[PDB]
Amino acid sequence: FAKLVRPPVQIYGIEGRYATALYSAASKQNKLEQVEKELLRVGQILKEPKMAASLLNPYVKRSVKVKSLSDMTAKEKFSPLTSNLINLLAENGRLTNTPAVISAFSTMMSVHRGEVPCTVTTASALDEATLTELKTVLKSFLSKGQVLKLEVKIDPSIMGGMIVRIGEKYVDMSAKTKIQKLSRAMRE
Amino acid sequence: VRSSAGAVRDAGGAFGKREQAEEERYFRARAKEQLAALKKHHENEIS
Amino acid sequence: TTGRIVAVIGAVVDVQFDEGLPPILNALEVQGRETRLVLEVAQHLGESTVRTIAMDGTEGLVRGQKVLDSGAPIRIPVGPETLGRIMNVIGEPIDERGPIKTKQFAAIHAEAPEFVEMSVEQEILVTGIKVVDLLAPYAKGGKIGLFGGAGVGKTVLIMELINNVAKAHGGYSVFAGVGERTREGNDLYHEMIESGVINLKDATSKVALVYGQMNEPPGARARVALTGLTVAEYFRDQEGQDVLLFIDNIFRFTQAGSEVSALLGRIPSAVGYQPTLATDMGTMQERITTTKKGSITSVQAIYVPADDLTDPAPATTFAHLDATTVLSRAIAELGIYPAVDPLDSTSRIMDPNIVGSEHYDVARGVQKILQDYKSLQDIIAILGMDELSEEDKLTVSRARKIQRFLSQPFQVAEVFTGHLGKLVPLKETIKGFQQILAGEYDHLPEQAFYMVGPIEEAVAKADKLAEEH
Amino acid sequence: VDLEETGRVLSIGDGIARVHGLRNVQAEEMVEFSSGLKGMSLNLEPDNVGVVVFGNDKLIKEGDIVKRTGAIVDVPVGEELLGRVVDALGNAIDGKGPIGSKARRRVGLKAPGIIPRISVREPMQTGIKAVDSLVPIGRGQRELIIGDRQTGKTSIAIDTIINQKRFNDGTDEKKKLYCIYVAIGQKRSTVAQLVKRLTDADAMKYTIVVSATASDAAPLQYLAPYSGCSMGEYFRDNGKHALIIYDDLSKQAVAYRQMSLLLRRPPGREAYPGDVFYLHSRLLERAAKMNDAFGGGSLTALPVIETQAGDVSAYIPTNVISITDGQIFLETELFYKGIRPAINVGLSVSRVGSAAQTRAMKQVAGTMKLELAQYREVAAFAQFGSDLDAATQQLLSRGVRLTELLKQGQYSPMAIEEQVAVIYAGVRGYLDKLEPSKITKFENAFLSHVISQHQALLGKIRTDGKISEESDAKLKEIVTNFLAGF
Amino acid sequence: KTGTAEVSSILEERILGADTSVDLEETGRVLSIGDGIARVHGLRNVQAEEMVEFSSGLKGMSLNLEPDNVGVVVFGNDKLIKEGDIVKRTGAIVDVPVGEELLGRVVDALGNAIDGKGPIGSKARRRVGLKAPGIIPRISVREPMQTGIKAVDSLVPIGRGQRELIIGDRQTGKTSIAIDTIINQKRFNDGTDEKKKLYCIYVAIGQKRSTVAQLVKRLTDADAMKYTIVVSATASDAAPLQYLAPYSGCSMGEYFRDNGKHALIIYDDLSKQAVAYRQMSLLLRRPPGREAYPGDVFYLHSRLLERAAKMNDAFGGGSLTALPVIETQAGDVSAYIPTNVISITDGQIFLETELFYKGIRPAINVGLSVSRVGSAAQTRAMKQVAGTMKLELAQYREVAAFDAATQQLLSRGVRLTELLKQGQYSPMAIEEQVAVIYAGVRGYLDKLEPSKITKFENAFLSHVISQHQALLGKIRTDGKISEESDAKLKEIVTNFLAGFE
Repeated sequence: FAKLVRPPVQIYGIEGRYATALYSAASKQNKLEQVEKELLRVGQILKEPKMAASLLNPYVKRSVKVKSLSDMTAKEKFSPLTSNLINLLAENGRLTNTPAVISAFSTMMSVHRGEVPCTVTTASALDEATLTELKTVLKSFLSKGQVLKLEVKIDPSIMGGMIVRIGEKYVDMSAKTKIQKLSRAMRE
Repeated sequence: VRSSAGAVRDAGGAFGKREQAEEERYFRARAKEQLAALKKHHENEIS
Repeated sequence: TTGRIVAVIGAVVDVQFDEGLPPILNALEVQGRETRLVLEVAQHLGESTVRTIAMDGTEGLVRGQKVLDSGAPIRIPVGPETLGRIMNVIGEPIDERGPIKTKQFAAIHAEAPEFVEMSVEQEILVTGIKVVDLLAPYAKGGKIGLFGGAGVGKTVLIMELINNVAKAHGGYSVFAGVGERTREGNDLYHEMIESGVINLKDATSKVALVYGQMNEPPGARARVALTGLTVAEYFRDQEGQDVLLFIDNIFRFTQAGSEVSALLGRIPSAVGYQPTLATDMGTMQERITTTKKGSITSVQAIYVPADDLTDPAPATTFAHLDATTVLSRAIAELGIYPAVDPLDSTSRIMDPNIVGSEHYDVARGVQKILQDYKSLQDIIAILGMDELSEEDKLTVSRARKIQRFLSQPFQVAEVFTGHLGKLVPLKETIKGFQQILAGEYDHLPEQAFYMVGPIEEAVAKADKLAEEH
Repeated sequence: VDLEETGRVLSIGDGIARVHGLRNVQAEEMVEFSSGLKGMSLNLEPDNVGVVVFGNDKLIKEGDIVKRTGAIVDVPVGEELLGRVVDALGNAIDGKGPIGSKARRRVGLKAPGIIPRISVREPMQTGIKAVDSLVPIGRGQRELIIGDRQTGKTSIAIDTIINQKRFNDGTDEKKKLYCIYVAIGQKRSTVAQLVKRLTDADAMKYTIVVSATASDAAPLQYLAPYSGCSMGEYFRDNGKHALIIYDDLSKQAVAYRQMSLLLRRPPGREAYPGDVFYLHSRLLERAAKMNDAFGGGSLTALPVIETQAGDVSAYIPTNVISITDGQIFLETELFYKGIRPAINVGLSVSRVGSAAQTRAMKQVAGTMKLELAQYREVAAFAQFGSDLDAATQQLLSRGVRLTELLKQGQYSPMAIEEQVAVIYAGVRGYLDKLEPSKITKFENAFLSHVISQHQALLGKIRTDGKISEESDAKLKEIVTNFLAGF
Repeated sequence: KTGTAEVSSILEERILGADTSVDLEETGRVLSIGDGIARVHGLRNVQAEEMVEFSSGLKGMSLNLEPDNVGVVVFGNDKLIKEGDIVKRTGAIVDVPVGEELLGRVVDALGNAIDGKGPIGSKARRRVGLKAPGIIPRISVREPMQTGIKAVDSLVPIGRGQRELIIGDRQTGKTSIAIDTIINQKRFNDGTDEKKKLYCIYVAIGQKRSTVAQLVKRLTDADAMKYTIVVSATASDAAPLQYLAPYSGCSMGEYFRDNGKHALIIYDDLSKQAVAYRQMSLLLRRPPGREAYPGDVFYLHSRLLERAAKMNDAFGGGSLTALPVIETQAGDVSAYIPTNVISITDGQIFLETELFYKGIRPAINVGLSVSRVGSAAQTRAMKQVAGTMKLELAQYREVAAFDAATQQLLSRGVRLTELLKQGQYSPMAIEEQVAVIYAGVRGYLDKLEPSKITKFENAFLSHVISQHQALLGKIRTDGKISEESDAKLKEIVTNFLAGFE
């Protein structure tokens, strides 16, 4: 019944439980960046095609899976929480779904780093100078810790306007939407 | 569906109870008849 | 390998074995249990631990209990040599006599009779039974289903028929108390001791004891089907003797596989049974019978618990029952003893090409007459014998007499039925049938025909009544 | 590893075959396992395919690498099995060996369309009096057969076959036809008797063996509908009139039920899923005649219906009725009341139609059925019997005479024209004075008298198919001699 | 399956390697605290069906088992349970103190008194894990048992070690039936024959506190409760509790009867046991069945019923007797409990609450009871009387709904059935029963109107006792067919009836 260190971000799923556990594990010693780099590296280290094949090999023993995993983790000189977490996830068979947990923990550590979401879309993409200007425009809406991580986008499907997702805020100035409202009016 | 022969008697409710009881009454009448006839026949065979 | 207790609510257990899962029908013993606990590998789930059919009480086990992997079904000796004691399907002689070791020992999972190599004829296995001969004479080595209920005479008529035939089995024989009472087990032991067809100390065992009792859980109580099939195969070849087989009861047995299906998570049938519970039971019915080197005059009890005539269990029962023994528990309620469902049971030896034209025709006319009896019974219930027509009151008396002549009190029944058994002769039965067709007791009371043997014996009984009147 | 046309057993139990691999393998194919077990999968999971153990796969341990042979259900075609006992797996039935049938017809047989259908006109060889009388079966008909335990259903079938096998042994140019009838869910003793009698009744002369044993694989039970469909289509597209007998039918229903149940597919009512419509009608709707374009063959079908305590509302029966172009209601109590044939006649019905009805036999039945209904109309009154209205009494006697004639003989097919003649004599009122208990033996003896003497007039009517008033009178007089002289 | 510890609750100590210290044999944290469905962190080395003791003293019955998580049973009202709680698994098959010090002491299955009569004085703790008797161990038993009601001993003779099954539904005097048996079982237990002196067992499942106190007042008033064991599973009896209460009776019967006690157990109703076990399985989310009830209740209830053995010479010579009483739903013979008992019982009793609806109190469902045991455990004198009485009552029933001679027969049989009746809570010795049996076999008042016979029967019992109480004890001790006592009975019958008018 561990009062596991919930990262600034909370996740869900088996990936979510793993992410909370890893947030507790790293936050114990706060190795968020360190084990984070470790995990970024492991994302390919295990992505060794033969490694994935053996893990995906149903005719491969889960015990043997954990054994080869321990060999490869010592090969990475795995961090203690990281190594025993790798062992535990292999025991769960989470090796099948390990990358998702890695991504979730990444989101958790990024939000720990104040990962303010943002997504900039419009009738298209636009000027980079205008891009910085709109980033500043959102910044006043943005808050403390809110660091501009925007998702720029070009969308001619958007008849017009600008679809600005920011954290939770979704500012879709879309003149396609304006057109929809206008048609609604044109009926009446 | 179908209806059985003696379907009520098959069910045997109060109607079937009456069936049983009237069987008792009439068959007992006939039984006393057969028994008396047999007593008469025994009387006849006595001589 | 060797399985190790992993995680299970009881017998539904995948035991951690270092290598993979053994082949099908694998039954392995639990190393580290209180007794020899053989568990049957049954779920090819892989995982080096197969959810296995454990027939024993799982209590006391600790997770990690490393068990002895065998890899196949139980092997115990068979043949007429094992006759004389009472042994388990695992071979455990529960006759308090230690291993009654025989020669022919093998596993139980096997195939059915061949598509070209079995027996292809039917010989009326007559026993002189009043009702059975009267209408539904049996035949040699067929699938005869004993449609009776619980406490419904199935064991009572079973005692009568055992007394009748079992003392003189064609060869050796076998009897299974499949979910029979433990009290019935001890009583049947005393009865076999007093029966001689199988003798406890003496080697008069023309019979074989077997128990699948109700206090024995399904894991065994549901499992003895293959044991019986193998024993029948032995009597076909290994015991190699003209054998009738007793096995009771299968309702709780097929129901036992049903209860097992839940642990299997197997789909509930209409009665919640395993979806393939029928598959096995029909296949169970296909294993060992009359063949070229095969012969099983096995008696099959068709338990209709809860008197559910159309039970899905009764459905599968009728599905392969080459011979039908339809009890009329209503008749017994009417005091019938015999009490079968007359116009209901089917038997091939009741045919003009088989029973002869005379006997089959007589039986069919009897069925028609009884059908009229039922029909007009309600008709009377409306009116009564006041309107009893000449053809009708005659029909009424005749049908009452037929019902009376149908039953007989046996000597084993004479324990309760008082009247000792009457060894009904077939010709005597047909003769009484013809005489009743004539009306052999028109001036007499039919009550003499009730619980009676020969029709002449009934005439005597009626004269005795004339005395007692 | 293989992931296109070979899988590896992932996790199983009770033959629940879902293997890893053969993802690119085609759907609905009977392929060999790692134990070589030629078997079919349907439940193609995203990760695997649910494969049905085509029988018992005890020779297949877990992890087995099943090679998806890409082989769909293909079963032989051609009349080589007519008379030969074979099993659907290319095996024999009675151990009757190679029928001399070589080919195998893929499961890809569809039912005929309206154009591919042919108008049915064949008066069926029924060998049961009322069977041909009230309503025979058309060229490729579709009539249900409602029955219960040991109900004589197979016995009615034997009467039909005995009427059929003669021309199956015979050559009548319009009667040239193919025969195949299932003994599905059959005990070993039952099937042995079936083969032995087919020999004895000479039905093993022109009949292609169909049956599902009690030990028959549930997948085998399922394919048996398709098996019979392809087998019939063989001679049907070969222009030969063919016959199917889904006997039984409910067993394969429970079979596929257990199948999908293991598959964890949705149960449906009584655990019966929609395939009772889909899979079952998939073969059922083909009960027709292949067009002259489709060969001119006729695809008769004789499904067997188990009346589970008269489970009239069976979803099985439910689909059947909505599909039934005919049904066989049986008054089994009548057999229990001695009347075997136990005809549930007012209950019996047939929607196939009279385009296959002998206008002579049709003329006979037109009055016979009306009289039967009228008797049935007040047959309740017969109970009291007394003071019977003279019209009512006469209607009853006609019905009483028919009841005398109502019975039937097991494995005793007869000439249809013979029954036509008997009913004609009744229509003459020529049976009004025969005591019903003896009127049966009477009709039988008159039948013998004709089959000796009026056998000439019998063939005259038969080949004639036209009731010459003079030929009618000649038969009438032959019968009058036989009966007055009976 | 839901990864129970896939949360950092254990996974944190897993990745941090901090979990190693957990007691992983017979203790630990709660792998799942919820609904009393207990999964324990570790204790995988615990025995199966073993005992679990929470750190809060609460008892746990671990039946289901994940690898270390489990399905254990909250033996109590756990409104105070906590997450990750510690259950020190006792690792034992359930046992509790046994001994006739309980006979006359009202404790629970675990030996827990509710009436304030003190701690369990019963001697030794017995694990209820009792299997079936052996073929050598078991043999035929036909000794009489305490019936004490006219028709009860008459047609369904009470066998010493016979397992009854008495069909009678809600408010059918089933409790009244048990009380009548006890009053009958009193004078037998109130006897010097240690075989007759029965330190026996009787219970009514779902006996709420009021029901319990009333039954206690009755049983102590009977003072046979002194030689009796009576536990009343009140309205809060736990599903494990009520569930193993029959198993408690099983262990207790092994104790006394297997030590040769000719003793009887009366537990009902196993239908409520089905409700409790199903409540568990629902909490267990286990696969349900008919009425959601498990189909394996067959072998589970067989563990009690199917082991029916009257202690033979190998089992001490006493009797491990049972007296089930069935309760129809709506005459629902095919009810899961009902069909099962039908599918289970080899012999069973049936009461006609419709005759109780007709007003008869008592009202046993004539014929509907089954005595395959037969008269072998009744007086051979009672056996002889019953030989006639069976046909007499049958004919009385056979044409009950009205020859004149047949009318005479029907009048006699109806009057006899009226005579056989008994009051409310009036069980006694079978001596006066056999007396009235001789009266009926002589038809000693068949001319007295049943309404006249209504009091004439009482007057007959009275004048016989005042006339032949000595001859009563004579026929009693002798048991056999006493022609001398028979003639004394004829005389005293002329006295009682003829002198009654």
